[PDB]
Amino acid sequence: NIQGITKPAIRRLARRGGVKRISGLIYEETRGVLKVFLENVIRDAVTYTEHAKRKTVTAMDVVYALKRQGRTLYGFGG
Amino acid sequence: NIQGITKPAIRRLARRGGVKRISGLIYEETRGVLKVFLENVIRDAVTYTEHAKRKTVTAMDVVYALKRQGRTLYGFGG
Amino acid sequence: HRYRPGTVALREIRRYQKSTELLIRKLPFQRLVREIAQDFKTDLRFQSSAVMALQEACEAYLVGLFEDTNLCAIHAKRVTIMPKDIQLARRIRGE
Amino acid sequence: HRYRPGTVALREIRRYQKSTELLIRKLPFQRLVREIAQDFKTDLRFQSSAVMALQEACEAYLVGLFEDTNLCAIHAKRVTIMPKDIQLARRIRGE
Amino acid sequence: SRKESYSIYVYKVLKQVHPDTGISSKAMGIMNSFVNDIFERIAGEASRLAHYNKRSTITSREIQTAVRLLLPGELAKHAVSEGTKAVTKYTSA
Amino acid sequence: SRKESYSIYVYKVLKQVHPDTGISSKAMGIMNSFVNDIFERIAGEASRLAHYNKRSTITSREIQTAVRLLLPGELAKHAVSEGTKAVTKYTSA
Amino acid sequence: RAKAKTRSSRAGLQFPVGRVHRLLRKGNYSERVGAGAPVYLAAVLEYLTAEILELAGNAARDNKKTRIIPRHLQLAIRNDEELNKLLGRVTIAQGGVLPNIQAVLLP
Amino acid sequence: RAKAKTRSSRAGLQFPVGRVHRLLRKGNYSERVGAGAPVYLAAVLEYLTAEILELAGNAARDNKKTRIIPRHLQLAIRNDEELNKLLGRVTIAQGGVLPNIQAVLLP
DNA sequence: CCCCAGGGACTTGAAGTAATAAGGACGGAGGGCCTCTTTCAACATCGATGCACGGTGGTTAGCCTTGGATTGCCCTCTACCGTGGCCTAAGCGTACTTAGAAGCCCGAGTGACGACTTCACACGGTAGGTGGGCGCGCGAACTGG
DNA sequence: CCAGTTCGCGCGCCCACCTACCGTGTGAAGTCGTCACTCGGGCTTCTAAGTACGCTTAGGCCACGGTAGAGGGCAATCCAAGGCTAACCACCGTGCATCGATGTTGAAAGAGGCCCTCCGTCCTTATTACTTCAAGTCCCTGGGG
Repeated sequence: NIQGITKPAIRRLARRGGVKRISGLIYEETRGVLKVFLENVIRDAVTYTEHAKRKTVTAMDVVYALKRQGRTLYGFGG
Repeated sequence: NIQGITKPAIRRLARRGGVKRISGLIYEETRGVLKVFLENVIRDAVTYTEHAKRKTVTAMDVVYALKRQGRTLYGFGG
Repeated sequence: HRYRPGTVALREIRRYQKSTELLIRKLPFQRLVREIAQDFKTDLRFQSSAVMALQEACEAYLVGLFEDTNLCAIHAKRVTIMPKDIQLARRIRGE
Repeated sequence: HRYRPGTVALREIRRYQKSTELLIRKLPFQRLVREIAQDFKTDLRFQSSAVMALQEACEAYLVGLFEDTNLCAIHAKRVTIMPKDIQLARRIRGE
Repeated sequence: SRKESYSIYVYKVLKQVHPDTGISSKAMGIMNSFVNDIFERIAGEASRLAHYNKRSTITSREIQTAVRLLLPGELAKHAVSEGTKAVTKYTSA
Repeated sequence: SRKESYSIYVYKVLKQVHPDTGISSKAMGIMNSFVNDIFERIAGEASRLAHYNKRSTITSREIQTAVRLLLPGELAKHAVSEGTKAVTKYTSA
Repeated sequence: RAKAKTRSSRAGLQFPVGRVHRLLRKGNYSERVGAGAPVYLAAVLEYLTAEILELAGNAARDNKKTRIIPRHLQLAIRNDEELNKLLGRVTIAQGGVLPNIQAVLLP
Repeated sequence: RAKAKTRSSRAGLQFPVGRVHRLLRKGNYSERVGAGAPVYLAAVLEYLTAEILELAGNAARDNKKTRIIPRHLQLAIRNDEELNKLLGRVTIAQGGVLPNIQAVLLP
């Protein structure tokens, strides 16, 4: 499923970042980087979920998880 | 007063940073960076002092200024 | 008519920097979330808005990284970002 | 006897990386502290330990910057740090 | 279940500065998060300031001091002015 | 004026792990800052958890989740074990 | 009795003074909250929202649009030196980025 | 009555449970504090202190020293990934840095 | 620079749907009262911050010779670009199934609280241990030949 | 390597002063006991989260020839470091004068807990106009000649 972040998708993200040319090895590095980031955020969001005695991760939980990692998110209710 | 940060002193700091060879333009650059850095910390530490209606900046005041800027300092009472 | 290598690249920057839609396919991202979440707790559900919140953060984070990575590449008098550039960006940020 | 350029420099790194004393002259540094603080409020006094705290943070902070600057410098296949390297390092740190 | 927000207040202020400009539901969500976000910093910072001085009451002084620490440059100057003007009028009802 | 600190407790812990090793007054100060720092983080994070879950009581659950959130990797695992063991013994007096 | 006059109206503010006061008491910030604290706090939030909103509405007019969407807010925050510094570490959902191309990549 | 037995001893801890409880109740963290919270919190804090000290004492021993100084603490903290991550943005006064020379600069 | 052209911006004309204006409700502000206490201000007390002076070297400021670092030219080649072909499934419609999110009700297990008490802790005090200045000879990495 | 040396540095020789152990009072931590009340548990219902399963473009995956950016080699030129000197002032140590950190105490300015009253703000609805997509036109920058 990690391959679902397709090569064209990674290219499009880089273009938004102002990247003009992309080396052929970048795609594998980005996938690895994304894996690390996602694990951290999801870990915290799931941790909050267990504390709330809930079985469904809510957007607010993610927002809280993002705040503690210094990646405050605006737009999902706080 | 900024000239008191002499060339050897700036060099020694760079040596601690693992720098092997240093360009002649670093000394002027470093002074500017330090001044900015110092202004922010002193600004906050002085601000704390004025709120307490005190006339002497204490060690605690400096540590707090550092904490809120993400530079927690250990060894001086917090 | 054939555009010279690089001409189309500048056009994509302008188009994607002008647009705001999410650029990673939704379903692939959703499948990714569920596989990762499985390792922490089984049969974990996610509000549709929860997945959206993750994607917004993830894209913004990656955009931020590619921007910093580019500066590193440009710094080395290159225009191509390479794995060594990403590593540097991450190292400086403290990751 | 004349050591070739670089031999003594590496010797200084090892010596200074093992030691912990403060490397900026104390009096000149204090005057700077007082001079900068003078612009915000007059007749401002400073506890002696307060000046030491500022000095420790500044030296520690500056050393940290030089380490990241070096990584940027190496990235450009150079061994000499230059102002553009500090600028790059600081930009990436978000300052 | 009724869930409090700043929506009504955000809309009033918008109509004062830009009478003909609206706001999308998404943008409203952003504004609520922003107001709460700044609110936490101000309220949270005032607490440490209050705590440092062994005081149990947070007064306008702490808010003023907290504001000076957080708002950068001219933002602080104008924000402090606005609060003081408002509070002054308030004490005279 | 008496100034509270964790010095005695820091010394006790040191004497268990290194009976023949001392610590300087400066190093002792470091530990005090450390203890307070970790305390604040846990206590501050614990407050958010309670507030997020609309519970006015801070209990074992909040600290347990707080530790799982703050402490990285195995530090949390072992710390959580220690806390659980201590509470269990305490509840049985 | 006399007609009830809201604390918000006495201070000439649009933000809810009473709610902020209750929120401070129930926000676990301090044991007590002075009568001047909520008024001052409310005015500051109002001013800042006005500032951000004012700059964002202007950006909207430049784009010939009459309704604010996340895009306009991102422009306002990143295009303003003072507000950008305050909101450095914030991610605006559906905001996109500022048009910025490194000079070395241009033809 | 019976001899006063500290809550720390009842839980087998060296850290002051009684003191931690007072700090929680008066630290503006929550309205109420559960009976296990100060105990639980104190136990975690004690364990973490032990961890650093254990690693620091080892570093001290390696230098033929009998007193831990800030230098030794820096070595212990930076050499442990987990402790380093937890205390990443912390500066130890009089700590110095880890001996580290970039490979490309070596002769 | 030109001709030919390939893409995006601009400008109506139809849909449509989210903004939003308008009405009913309740619980959350607001006025009002009596009440507990936090804190301004007064006055008091002494530590420690500022200032000064005389040395006393250690450490800087500046210069000279230098050879190794920088960098610009050059080739070169091979690692991505852009276009095309071609197939897969993501986006969405529509619908159904149902797990648990969320809520209402309840009590008893829980913590706030007060009164009282006592010994764990911190401040003053004492006396040795650890380690730094002084001083020296041993470990060996480096560099001109 | 040969050969010489500078640096690094470990090992003492004291002294000394930084810290471990000791003596004392107390205030806050411990215990009993009362009582208010929070949230874990039982039960219920509706949402939307998952699921299925079809369609239809639309975009991803592969191939392919090429081209320009990345990269290695070379040389000149140039500029920070090693070594030398004269000299500056950072710091030790002492000493004093005096501000304000710091503490205490009175009482009143302030904020609370509770209570009755009112209306501001939120849920709900219906209606737009501003947005949105499609097409058609026009500007304009781009690349081989």
